[PDB]
Amino acid sequence: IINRQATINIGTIGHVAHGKSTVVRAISGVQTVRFLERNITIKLGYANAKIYKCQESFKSDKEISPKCQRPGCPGRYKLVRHVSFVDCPGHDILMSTMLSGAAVMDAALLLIAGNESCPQPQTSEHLAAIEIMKLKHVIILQNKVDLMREESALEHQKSILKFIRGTIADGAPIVPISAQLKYNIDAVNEFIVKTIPVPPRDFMISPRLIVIRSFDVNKPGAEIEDLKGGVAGGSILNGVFKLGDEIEIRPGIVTKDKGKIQCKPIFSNIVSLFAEQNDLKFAVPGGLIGVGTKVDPTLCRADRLVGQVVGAKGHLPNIYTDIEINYFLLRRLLGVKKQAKVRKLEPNEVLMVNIGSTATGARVVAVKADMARLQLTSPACTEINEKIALSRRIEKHWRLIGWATIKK
Amino acid sequence: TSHCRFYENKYPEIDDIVMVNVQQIAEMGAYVKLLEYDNIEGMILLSELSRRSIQKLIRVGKNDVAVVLRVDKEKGYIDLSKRRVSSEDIIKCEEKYQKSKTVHSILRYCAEKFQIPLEELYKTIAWPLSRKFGHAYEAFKLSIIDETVWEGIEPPSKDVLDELKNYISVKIRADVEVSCFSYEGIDAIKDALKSAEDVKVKLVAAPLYVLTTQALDKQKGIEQLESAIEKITEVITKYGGVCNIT
Repeated sequence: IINRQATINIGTIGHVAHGKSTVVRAISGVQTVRFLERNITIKLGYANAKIYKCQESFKSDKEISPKCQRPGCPGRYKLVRHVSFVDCPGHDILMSTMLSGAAVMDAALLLIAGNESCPQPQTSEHLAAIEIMKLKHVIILQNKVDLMREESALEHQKSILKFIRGTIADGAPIVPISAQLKYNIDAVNEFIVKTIPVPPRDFMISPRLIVIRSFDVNKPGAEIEDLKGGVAGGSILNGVFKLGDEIEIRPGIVTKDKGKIQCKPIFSNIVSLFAEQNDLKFAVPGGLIGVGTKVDPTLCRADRLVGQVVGAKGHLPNIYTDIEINYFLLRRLLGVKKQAKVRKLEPNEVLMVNIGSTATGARVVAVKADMARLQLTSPACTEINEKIALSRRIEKHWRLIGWATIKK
Repeated sequence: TSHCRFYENKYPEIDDIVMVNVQQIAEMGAYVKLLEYDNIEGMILLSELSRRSIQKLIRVGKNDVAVVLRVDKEKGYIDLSKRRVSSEDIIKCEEKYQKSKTVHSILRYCAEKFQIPLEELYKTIAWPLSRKFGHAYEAFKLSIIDETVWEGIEPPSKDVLDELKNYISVKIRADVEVSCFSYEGIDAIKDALKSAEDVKVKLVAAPLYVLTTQALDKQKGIEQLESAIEKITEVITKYGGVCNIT
């Protein structure tokens, strides 16, 4: 069996205490990163699944084990795909991480529990976000079905169907699966192969990398004369990387505190690539790879590198402090428990603008009709156009309003 | 079991000094156990004990310095006197007693370890140490400084001797904070370590480095730590990073 890395990024959405990590575990086997130094940087974890098919019935086709002994046929499984999971939490406080996750995602998985109430605002918000950020491949999954009645589940399904009609997602498949009992995952696997294809990707496009997580490889007990370099957990959308290249983290860093800053973006040479489980020479875009570079282990510690752009040497993108946005607003607010009408944008107000993966606070200067000018506090970079989600404050915490695009 | 003589012989001589620990009083005087010559009882009558509250001063537990007058070398009969002892030599006597005590302490570990009689051990020790040199404590001290007295007698147990030596035979904590933002940092850290370690330096997490500096005469630990700090400061300024010292 060949040790091929991740091909396409699949993300999972839900709610707090509903069950997402458990579902992930059921799907794959290797436990999630979340659940001080290691793993702790963002809200998303790290998981990997296997797609191997046995074609020699009905729904039973794909499996989780490398060896086929369970269904009947003793023959070895055929290699189809290998996928990486991006598990994003569905909490009312933390959403920036989710947004960041969304930017890299190519496939989405919705989770709704049976026993709880049918209309949930957070789930709706998530769906809206998915719709916004160039995602159409959505599979609806029912979580807790075993604790529900014979007709109640059907009713719930009907309600769901009624709800999802006017949205961009038209032909979304619905699967009921148990997380604690471990059943019906084969159908899900089959669907993964059926409904979702891999988009065309080539070597010709300029390298662009997005870092979500940060890692320091330091072990207690062992002497200091045996050290390991700083690892940046970064996912790639476009551009193939190989071992032996120069990488730079774009936005900038503060090194001296009197004296104006002039220091260039953080340069680092690649030491070792961590994909799936074992090290590989080539990096195929469409997965999260722990890129171990010559960067400090102290820098890759905690909340320092959350959603930052990474480029290869011989390419020049632009850095902006003032940004030109083309926005579109929604009718009523999504996320609030009660629904409130969206007000027109007022000059000079603190609003959270999420350009791809960056979590930045911006203030409005001029409003016309569709075009808006924003002043940023923390530095941000622009490459092409980018997919932007906008968030405002009305009551206590952040609420989503609509979508935006950079006009440059 | 604790027994055997302190100097050379079981029975004391004439005019020699002995220290006594009193258990019970008021019958004849004090017929109590000795600490300078064996554990055989020595007696004072109610006249030689007083020099100048007579019952209160001694009673139970307290130590007394007394000179030997009458000896009966047959089975164990010693006579003591307190009045004759002069104040000038009392300090000397005390010192001697202390030395004896130390010697006794030294000959206990052996008894404990190899489960053999203490008296035999004492006999084996006293021949080159307590006879040729003078007193035993000084000989022991000499040996510890430069080994010359242990050479005289062959050791039946070297392990015991080693243990004794060990018995006869300062870490200062420091914290250095690392928070670099430069291009290369690991190498710099390694370099720093190569100048700070060579005593014991350990890694805990990522930003904190814990180091323990050993001092010879307690005050010496300040001179090295400061130097190390200076070296660390020198290290990170050139590349373009920062390291802080609390």
